[PDB]
Amino acid sequence: TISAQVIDTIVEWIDDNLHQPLRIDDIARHAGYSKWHLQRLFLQYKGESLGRYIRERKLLLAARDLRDTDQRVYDICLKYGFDSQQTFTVFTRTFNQPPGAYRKE
DNA sequence: TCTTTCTATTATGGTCATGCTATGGTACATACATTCACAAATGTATGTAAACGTAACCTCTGTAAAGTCATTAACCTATGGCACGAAAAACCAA
Repeated sequence: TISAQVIDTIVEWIDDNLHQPLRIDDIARHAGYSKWHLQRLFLQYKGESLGRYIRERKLLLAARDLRDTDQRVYDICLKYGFDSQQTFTVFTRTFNQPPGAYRKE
């Protein structure tokens, strides 16, 4: 029990939520835990900054949609959180693996 | 040895219930005691005082437990400072 069961709710919010980005103000509210209700968790349970963990989660989620043989490549990053194609093109810094070649795999 | 013509007790119901009640007389004289009904006195009786004790009973000071508020410092919004991870510019390979 950390901050009255915030771990059991963060995962549910990440699962249920739409492609809306996750920031301090966005998740600070209906979360039931403010900035410090999340800082301790991100420091202890995860040990990684939000901008990298969210990007990794989006990449792991899109790894299946890229294999689902979808022709609308521009909408793949949009349906998962990346509001722009250039920002998602994160993939170069993470995998150094072609968008298209991976999409071909 | 046996069936008719006489001499005497049982029997047939109560339910719905009725008024107004007696009917003739036929001797006294002594007698002695049981019983009812009142005088008057006893005896236990009832109702009026007076003494002790606690049914107590409020009053007040001390012991005790319960709400609250002096400390003091634990954490917690702030402030400043330094990594950190994203986003765009740049340049190289094909």
